[PDB]
Parts: sequence; structure tokens; C-alpha cells
Amino acid sequence: EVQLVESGGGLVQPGGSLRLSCAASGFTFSAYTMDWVRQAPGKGLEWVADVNPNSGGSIYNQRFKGRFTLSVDRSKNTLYLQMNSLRAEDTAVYYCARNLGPSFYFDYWGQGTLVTVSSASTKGPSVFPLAPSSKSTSGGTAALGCLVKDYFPEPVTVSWNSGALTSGVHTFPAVLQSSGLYSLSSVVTVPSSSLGTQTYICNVNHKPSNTKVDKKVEPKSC
Amino acid sequence: DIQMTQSPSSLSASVGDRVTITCKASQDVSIGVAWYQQKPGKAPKLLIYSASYRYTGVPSRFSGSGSGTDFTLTISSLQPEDFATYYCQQYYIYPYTFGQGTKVEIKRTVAAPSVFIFPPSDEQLKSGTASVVCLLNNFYPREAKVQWKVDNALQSGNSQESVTEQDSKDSTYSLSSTLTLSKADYEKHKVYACEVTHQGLSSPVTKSFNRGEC
Amino acid sequence: TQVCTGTDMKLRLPASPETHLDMLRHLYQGCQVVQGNLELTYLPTNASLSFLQDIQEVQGYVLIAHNQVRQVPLQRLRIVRGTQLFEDNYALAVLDNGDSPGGLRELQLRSLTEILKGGVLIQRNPQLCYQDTILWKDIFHKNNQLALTLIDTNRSRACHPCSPMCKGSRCWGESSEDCQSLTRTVCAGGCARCKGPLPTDCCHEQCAAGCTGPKHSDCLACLHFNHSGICELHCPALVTYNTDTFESMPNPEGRYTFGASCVTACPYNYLSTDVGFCTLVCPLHNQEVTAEDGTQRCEKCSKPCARVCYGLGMEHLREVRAVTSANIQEFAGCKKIFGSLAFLPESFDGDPASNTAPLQPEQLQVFETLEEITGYLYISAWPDSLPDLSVFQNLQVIRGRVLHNGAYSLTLQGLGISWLGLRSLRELGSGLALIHHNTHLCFVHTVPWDQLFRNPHQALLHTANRPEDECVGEGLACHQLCARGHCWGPGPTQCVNCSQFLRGQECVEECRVLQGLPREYVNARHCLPCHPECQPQNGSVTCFGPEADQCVA
Repeated sequence: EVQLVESGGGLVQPGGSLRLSCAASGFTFSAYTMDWVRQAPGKGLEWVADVNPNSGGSIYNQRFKGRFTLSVDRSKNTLYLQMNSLRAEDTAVYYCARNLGPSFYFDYWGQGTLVTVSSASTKGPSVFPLAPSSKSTSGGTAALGCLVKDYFPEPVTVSWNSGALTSGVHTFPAVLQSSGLYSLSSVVTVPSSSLGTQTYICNVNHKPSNTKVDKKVEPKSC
Repeated sequence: DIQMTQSPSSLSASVGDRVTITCKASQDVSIGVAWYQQKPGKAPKLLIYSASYRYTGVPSRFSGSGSGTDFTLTISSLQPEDFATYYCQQYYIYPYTFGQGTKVEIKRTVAAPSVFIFPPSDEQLKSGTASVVCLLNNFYPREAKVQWKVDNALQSGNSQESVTEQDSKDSTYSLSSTLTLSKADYEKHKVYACEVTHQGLSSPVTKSFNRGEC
Repeated sequence: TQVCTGTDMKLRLPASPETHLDMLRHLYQGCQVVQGNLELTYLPTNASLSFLQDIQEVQGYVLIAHNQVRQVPLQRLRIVRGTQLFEDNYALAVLDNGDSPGGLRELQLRSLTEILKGGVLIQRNPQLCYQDTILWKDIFHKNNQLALTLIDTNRSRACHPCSPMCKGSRCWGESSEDCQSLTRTVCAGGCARCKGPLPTDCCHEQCAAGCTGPKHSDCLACLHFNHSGICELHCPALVTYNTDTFESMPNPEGRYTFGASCVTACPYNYLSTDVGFCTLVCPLHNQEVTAEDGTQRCEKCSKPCARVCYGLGMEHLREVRAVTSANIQEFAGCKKIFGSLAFLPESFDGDPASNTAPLQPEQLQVFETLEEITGYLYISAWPDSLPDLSVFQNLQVIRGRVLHNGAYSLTLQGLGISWLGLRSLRELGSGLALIHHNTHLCFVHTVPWDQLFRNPHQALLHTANRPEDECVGEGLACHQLCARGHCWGPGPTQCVNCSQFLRGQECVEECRVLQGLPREYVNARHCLPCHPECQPQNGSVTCFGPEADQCVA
């Protein structure tokens, strides 16, 4: 079976350089034309370049020619993609597809390694509780949650009462702010009859930052 | 460069209906058009090549058509597995450009959200900034406009939204509008409110929040 | 021809042990590069192996097992690549070589310097000396982390010390000319290969096994590709680009990739691809077509590929070993078969494991339209009610891209057929032919076996057949009406090349034009009956053609 695995993804400063690899297997390497495609987060697809295993003649895109550099290593069925002078627009997932015949359509895409570029450093998430208001009852149901703020980089995993409560939890996708830092909200709906009885804790886990700060959620004394 | 445009950019349909998606180019790409499919988070897969031929290993519920500048991807019968984004692409001439995407999602009836307002915490007054949340929950369809107000006047350029993915149990969305202004800008007004308008709401409910008794 | 396809046969026993040394010689004679595996198995003690003196490069692995020969003359072999390995781990395998006593005595690989990928396996050799005195790390590539040494040192005889004139003790033989040329562990600096200790003596980055100078056109072997003496990294492209508009313009210096060398065109039996690769099978959404001259080419197709038939080893039959009654219906009306065709003993009788019906002799009529096989043909069993292979009359060419046991393209074993059966077989693209151990088999030496082959490495191996003296003394001796005594079997049919005239599929004499009820017209010595319903004649040509206007009235 044909399967492709990418590598080389990570986080670099603007202007930094990376080199993505894409190892192939399950088919004759020197028989098909190999490609790289990218997709910006929440955006469409954009073909990047084109390499030939036998001759090495690479076909780039006009918006990428000069910055990127393709290579082929038939000794280990590996592709190389040298990215130079990365700007803030080069944050996306980089696929690795292949041509059937050298007409530019794809059938067997890779996995989609992620490349992100930003000048923000690593900062822990500052968890901020949202206490339910005195008028937060919708008819017998209330809401509460915590707020992670100014954390980098993605992702962060949030848990309630050590994972015991998972019915009614809504974790919102992270949204990038104007300051270059991420922030998402996690909330859960609880019936209003049990508010001063359950001790609610939000468990935010930041793996790149090694943070395990917990913050209790108590109703506000309005 | 060729602009590869799909229409519509979003579509809702029930299992068993007929789905029609149209793609259009700005140049003669008569039979150099393919089609793809991307579920959220996984890599795309080929469906149609030469705009009328299926790829090996693809079900028979797919029939491309159209030549010249008009193209169409059609599914005769829907199954709970093909709810994803469908792209169109041209390879007839350099450069090779994909479309913008077409999202096909399950349809159900209209559901009204539960609007909420959250006073900002106390540990963040000393930080320097303030944040107020306008939580929505369990609404459908996805379209919903949320705007804030500072005692008389709507704000702009300071509210970032976030909507979760679809739900596999009740198929409703959740929206959270996060106002962001500094603490110095916070301790000078009294009423902070956010306005929520939805198709399923006959009245534009508003959740007023008071900077005083809290 | 210096490009010879190797054999694919492991420790498995040969088909015919008598015609085995005659199979190795007819395949590695006058060859320098082996596009496959070099396997030297089951050789008698007094066998002569002087035909292996000119082997230099091996693409696959080297297998030397189950031999009693005292010396293997492979003294001029430099690089073994290792594209495919033995047990997916080894590139050189010397096993079970033992019984004045017989067995292998010395390795005798004096120029081995580069193993790109794989390992070495030497086990169970009692008469082999000097097997553990070689610094095998030098011969292994710099980019080879798979280099594992598995050397057995159980010896039944006492060894001699290496020649004193050798610097250290790394020798492949007792004579003075048997030292080892250290190449990689003596280099100065970051030189992968060097002909000496001086940095100026370092080899080019494209040198594989060594160099005779500092240039890039004198490497002992080309690491990536051989561009007519230039060790390059890629073959020149078949097309050039405007690099601004990126248009396609053909390049007069376009070369094709064929193993480890750049070629102007793919070989006779291979296929050329638009990407620039000499293939034996076209890639996906490609198609195999014949050019105007008659060469083979893999060419693209916008429309989906036409439905083609597949044999053993191909798309959905990669593991079937013989044609049973389950897959016999697949080859229905196939004018071409992509793959091989094998008939094992377990084909014409049912398998107890499953509910497989046996092959009835009347089921084999589906092959009465087959005209081309891209693989081998292997018939080791045949019904006794069928006297020959007359079901393959229309089989014209056996290309032999896939070879049974890696060497044979047409094998018949224990059939008991009458003469041959194969009428219209006119071309064997590659691989030898092995027709042996058939007791009732006449008409073997009377086949134009030189007019069917296509390269000097093809031959015919036959033994233990019906004696020729008994064949001639029965009245079966290529009925004289066949031209130049080339016949396929008894009868007016089975003439390879007709002498006077044809009437259908049988060789005949002067047509019945002047004294036949149907009046005929001779077109290239072909009697063809036409009904003369215009004017009954008694000795004159009636019709010029089959149309009504050409008729006499």
C-alpha cells in the first residue's frame, strides 16, 4: 500500500529556515512525479511546487520561486523542501501528494505536517474563572467556565473535575489575537439547583509550557 | 493566474437528498478539472479526474460533468460519511490553482441559542485588561451576528469570535464573542451589553451586565 | 551485450540439475553489469566457471550456496548495489559450501570495495579460510547503518598465513597479489573515497567504489548514474522549461534512466516513460502503446485505461501460483495477457483444501485467442488426452518481462506431449527455454530456436527427452514440404516457413486455381477459395479478387 509520511514541521521566527521531508513507500519512486501542496488554516488549498525523481528538474510557483528549493534522494525514497526567508504568510499545513501521469492532479496525499511562524515566545496559560451571575438561570440551567489567556504555542487541553464531567462541556477553537498570542474559552452548562454543592475545577494542561495551574469556579457574590 | 470559484461556499442537506456543487473558472479549462474531498483534520483524497471520471477505489455516488467553463459535482444519495469540504481544481494550464472550498453539512430544524453574559473576574483588574463574554449555546443555523455596546454605542475592532465544530449528538453550534478592552478603559462606564440576533429569535434579546453591583 | 538480467532463485533446488551449469554459462557470458541477483547454486566439483571472470557490477545481491567448486572466479567485481536483499537483510550470502575434499576453498573477491545497501552472510563453510580476516567496514558504504556482520568461523582445515608483503593481515588469498585495497578507513578529511592518503588523491563525490584521479569522469563505478563515462547525480532531463512561463520544449540531450546509467533510448524489451524511466510495467493512468517504428512506449491517457487482462503476479493475482478452475474464466477472449501463465501439477486435479473443481481439458479453449504474454509460460502438467499444446496456436510472442525462477520464459516439464504444439510462437523477448524430462517428446532439435530469440543471452536447454534416433525412425521427420526443414510437428500443418504455397493453416503445393471447383487467386503464396458463379471455366483464372467487380462476369 502507498503511504507517505512528512516531517520537519515546527515553529520558527520570521526569516528562519526549515526543511520538510516526505518519505515514500509502496510504489516505484522513480516512476511518478512528486508534489507539495499547502493549506492555510481555515483557507483553501495552494499548489506549491513540483519535482522529478530522475532528472531533478523542479517546477515552482511564481509566488514561491526563489525562496523554496526542492530535492530528491532516490537512495531512501525521500523528498526535500528547503524553505528560506519565511514570512508570516507561511503558516499552514504542507501536504505531499504525487502525480499519476505528469498532469497536475493528485491521488495519494501525505499526512499534512504543520509549519507555523511567529515571533511570540513560550508563555503559560493564565486561567481566569468566569463565575456564574445571579441571573444566569435560563429556567433551571446555568453556565460557567474558565478563560486561558496569553499562551503560546498551540495546543492546550482543558479538563473539568479531573475528567469526571464531560457531558455538556464546550471547548472553543483557539483564536489568534492582534498581539500574536492565543486564547480560547471552555464552558460547561450545569443545572442551577446544584451550584453551591459541587466544587468545580478546570484543569488546563500546557505541554510546551509545562503548566498545570488549576482554578476553582465559585459563583460570584453579587 | 486563474480564479477557481465554487458556488455556494456552504451547503446543508439531509441524508438521502441530492447535492449539487458548481465550480467555475476564468479561462478555458474544458477537461482539465479534478475534484477532491477533505474531512476536518485529515488529508484530501481524489474523487474525480478529467471532470467526468471517478478514481479507482471511489464509490459510485459521484458523477462529475460539464466542459469549458462550467463544472458540477453531484451525489445521488448521501451517506453519513461524505459530510466534508469539496474542492475543485484546474490543471489545464500553468499555474494549477484549487478552489476556495464548499462545506456540505447535515440539515435539521432551527434551534434558538441560550444567550449568556459573564462579568469579568477580579484577578484581571490588576492585570491591566478586561474581557467580557457573550456566550451562545445550542443554536442552528450557524449564521448569527453579535455586537457589543458601551452604554450607548456599538464597538468595532475589539471583538473576536469563535465557533466550535459541528456536534455529533444534537448538531448545534456554540458562539463566544470576547470583548477586549483595558482595565483603565473598563472602570469608566456602567452598563456593558452584547446584542444577539438570530433567525429563530422573534425578539432581539439582550444580556445587560452592570459594572456596579456584581 | 553487457546488460544481462540475473536469476531469481534462492536455495530452492533447480528444475534440471544436468542442464544447470549450461544455464549459468548461457546467461553470464560476456556480461559486465548484472541487472538482478547473481546466484551460484548447485554446481558440481569439476564445473568450469571461466565465464564469470568479467562480472563487475551487480544490482541485486550475491548468492553462493550449495556448491562443491574449489574456486569461484569473480576477481573483477567492484560494486554490489543491493536494490533487493536476501532475507531483506543481506547483500552477500555465502552458505552451506562444503562436502582433495570438495567445497568452496576461497572467496576470491579481489576488487570488492563498495556495498551500497545490505549486509554480509557467511555461514556453514568448513573449507573456507580468510573469511574473518577482512575489515568489512571499509567495503560498506558511508551511508549504510544496516551493515551487520554475521560470519561463521567453523573450519575443518588449517589455514595459511597471509602473504607477508601485504601491509597488515587483510588478504583474500595466500598469494602475494591477494592483499586488500583499503579505501575508506585511510581517507584524510571528509573524503568518502580516496585512492591514497593525500587529500589531493581524494575521489569525486560521485565516485562509488574508487577513483583513478581527482576528476569526475574516471570513477571505478558511478554512485548515482553513468552519463557515458561521466558519473553524474541525475540523468539530463527530456524537456527544458522557460522557467518564467514554464513551457515544454524537447531537449536534444534527453537521456533515459536505466538502472545506474543514462541511455538515449530504453532497451528492446523495456518501456520508456514520460517521467524518464525504463520500465517493465506502465504506471497508473499510463498506457502501453506501439510507436510507428514498432518500439514499446508508456504513454499517458486522458480517458480511463482500457480493460486489460492480468495474469499471475499482477494486480489481483499477485499470490496465485497456478491456473485453477476458479480463475480460468478471467482469461476469456484475452488477446493479450499482462502477466504469466503457470500450470502446476495441482491444477488439473482438485485441491482437497477447498472445493476447487479440476481443470477439464475442454476448459483450456479460452486460450485459443491469446496472442501475447508479457510474462513467462510454465507448464509442468498436461492432460494425457491432449497430445500437444495445440491450445496455444495463436500465441505469437512471449515477451518474458517476468521470468519463472528469474531465468526461464518457456518451461515444459513432465508433460508427455507428442511433438510441441506451439505453432505460431515467433519471438521470445527474454529468458531461456527449458524443455526437459518429457518421454514422448520429439521435434525438439528441428525448431528454429535462433529465429525466435532476440539477444545473445538466450539459449535452449533440453535433456532427458525422447532420443532423436527413435524420432526419425518413425516417419516423423519434418515433412519435406516445409521449407529448409523447420517444422513444428507432423502433418501438412506445423511448417514454420512454407516453401511453395499455403491453403489456410496447412502447407500445400500448386493451388487448385486451374483444376479446382473454387477458383483461387495466389496472393503471396496463399491458396484462397473463391466461388466462380459467373463463368464456369476449365483451366483459366476466373477471379482477380474477392469483390464482384473483379469477377469474370
